[PDB]
Amino acid sequence: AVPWTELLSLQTEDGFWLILNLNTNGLHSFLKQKGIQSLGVKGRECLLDLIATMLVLQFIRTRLEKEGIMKMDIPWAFEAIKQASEWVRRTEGQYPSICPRLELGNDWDSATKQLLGLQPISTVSPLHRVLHYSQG
Amino acid sequence: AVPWTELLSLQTEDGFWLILNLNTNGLHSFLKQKGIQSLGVKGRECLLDLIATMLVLQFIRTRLEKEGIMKMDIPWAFEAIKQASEWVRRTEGQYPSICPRLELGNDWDSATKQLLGLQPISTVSPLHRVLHYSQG
Amino acid sequence: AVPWTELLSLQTEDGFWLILNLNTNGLHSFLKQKGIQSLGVKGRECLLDLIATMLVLQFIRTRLEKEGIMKMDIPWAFEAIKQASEWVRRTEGQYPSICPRLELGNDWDSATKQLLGLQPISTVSPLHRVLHYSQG
Amino acid sequence: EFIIRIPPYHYIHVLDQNSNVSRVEVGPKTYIRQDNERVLFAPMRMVTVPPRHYCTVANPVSRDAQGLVLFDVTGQVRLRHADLEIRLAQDPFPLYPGEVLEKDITPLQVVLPNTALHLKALLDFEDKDGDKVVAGDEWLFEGPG
Amino acid sequence: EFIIRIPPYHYIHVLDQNSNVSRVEVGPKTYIRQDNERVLFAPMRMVTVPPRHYCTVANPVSRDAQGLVLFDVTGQVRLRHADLEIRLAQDPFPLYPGEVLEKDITPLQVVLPNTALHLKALLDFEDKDGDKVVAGDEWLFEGPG
Amino acid sequence: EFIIRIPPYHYIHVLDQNSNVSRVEVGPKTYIRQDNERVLFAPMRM
Repeated sequence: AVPWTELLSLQTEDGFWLILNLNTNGLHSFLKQKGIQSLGVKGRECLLDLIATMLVLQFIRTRLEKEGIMKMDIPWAFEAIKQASEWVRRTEGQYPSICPRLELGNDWDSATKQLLGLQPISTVSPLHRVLHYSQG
Repeated sequence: AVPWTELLSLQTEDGFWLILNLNTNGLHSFLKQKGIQSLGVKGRECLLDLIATMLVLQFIRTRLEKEGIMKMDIPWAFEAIKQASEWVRRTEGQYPSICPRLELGNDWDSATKQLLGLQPISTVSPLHRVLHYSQG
Repeated sequence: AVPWTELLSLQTEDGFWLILNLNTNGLHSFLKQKGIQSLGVKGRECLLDLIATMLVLQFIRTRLEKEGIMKMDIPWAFEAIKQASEWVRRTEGQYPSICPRLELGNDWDSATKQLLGLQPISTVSPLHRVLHYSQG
Repeated sequence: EFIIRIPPYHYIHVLDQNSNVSRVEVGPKTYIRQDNERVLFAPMRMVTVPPRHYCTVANPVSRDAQGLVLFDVTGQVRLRHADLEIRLAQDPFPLYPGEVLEKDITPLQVVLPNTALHLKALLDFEDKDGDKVVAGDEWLFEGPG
Repeated sequence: EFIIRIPPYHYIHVLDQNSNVSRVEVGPKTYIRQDNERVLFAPMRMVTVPPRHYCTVANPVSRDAQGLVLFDVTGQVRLRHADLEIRLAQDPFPLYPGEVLEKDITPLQVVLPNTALHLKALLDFEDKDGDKVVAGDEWLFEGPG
Repeated sequence: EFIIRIPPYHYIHVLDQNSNVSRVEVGPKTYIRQDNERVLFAPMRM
């Protein structure tokens, strides 16, 4: 019973991304420590929009695969998922091996599952305060 | 008295796949450990859709054979089963011996029966927490 | 007072097969142990449909011979029994001596009588848990 | 309590409380204990194995080059810890202390004609063929045997 | 309290209250303490490791060039603080005082055909190859082994 | 009962119940018996 139309009300003009239930503040202060400022002002907004769009796509794929049913491109919301996947697959080639170097996982499937909160996070990983600062 | 029309409401655009009654979260965190990220972003979504479609076909074959009646292709849902079997038999040749290497069984008949939950799971197998994490 | 029309409602499109009152789960986990996966994905579905059709024919012959009256081919259901017998007599030649090697009996008459449950099962035979797992 | 009569083909275990050392007493014999000593349990049967059957005993006794049971200096028996050993048909052996019978009397399996067994080497060994079978190898044991 | 009977393949730890020094007592033995001394706990099993398994013990004992346990002058044992040591299949060793068993008996993992392991050097070392593996290097351990 | 501390210039007698044989234990010593054995009396002066 997640908001579906309310996501498309917040759909951006190009294809980039409460309705997510995630610590926003805490994630921005986490990425502030890792050195996102050194990628340029233009670069950090592109990277944050990339990570937000991957988070929305992982939320969509989690919503779909509970009923069983870059490759993700219902017929009524197929257009937004198609243009979001095309926005993902273009700007991802600018950043090879960016989820290890930003300390989020192996690849984007490992990163978005940990950031969404359905998969465990190890003690050797510093991603323990992204779900627990919202618990405080 | 399983939902039949509600599956076709969740039928995808190409032929790939509650209505399943299975730990989704837990299965994704199980496959995250085995190294599905190293198959490419495009590859892991294709593999997850393959496993979900095989799970739906095994659920259908279990529903049919309780009344007695790749080879699976009622007349009213024959079209969806036909296109799902044709989607299975095309992309399966990309993955030879993938259920041993992903630690799910000998072949897909051994894998989907254990993942569905009607057949026993040995102690030498790590598939014990896919039915019991949903029990916790 | 068995369901007769309800079987024809579950009649498949080619001639292959509660209404049977048999442990489905348990029989599939029994045949999983014996190595049905090594016959190919296509092969195991053909073999399971063969065994289900032989089970339906043995149930029909048991229903008939209580009143006294491959060779089995009432006039109102003669068409389905005829096409089922023709489906049996074609694909049986692919499998010579398959009921000993799958540990079900000497031939199909010995196998379906034990699997249906009207004839005794020896202690030297592993077919004791196909009627008693349904009793537990 | 003091009087112990072991039936033919039975055994017990008795605890030397001066040494904390146990051992097995077998035979069609009467047994008389001392005041320190303590028989652990009522006399159980020396387990026997028919032909075309086997069993596996965890923690087997180290035997010598002739099969004589090796002991410690302190009276205790030389086991081989955390192993198994598959026993075939023979006389009704007893179980020395510190041995668990995991597999019961189970039949040796028969493979039919036109059927084979998939066998995996769990641990490295050296087969009767002469091959250094590294752990992880796969096997085809075919035949009607 | 004074009477201590250690079963075969067990151990305890006893505290010399004149020295504040503890040590391990093993064997199928009876133990008699003194009035200063204090046995810490009820006798636990010397932990054993089957084949194709391992365990890791935090703070390992410093052993010599022949594997003899090195002691302090004050009766205490020479540990190696804050390390680990991975133990493979062997006789049921005891745990000297100041040792914690972190990893249990866990199986050695098998890698399948057409599959490999991603391995990272946590700390600098020198492998059996001859290479000075600096910390942070990456590895491909491939094979069906 | 198991712990026997013989003072200097004392003795006891202990009964081997496996043999029905007794003997004397002397000295400024501590004595530890077995389970069969039984010290007969409290330690008296030599």
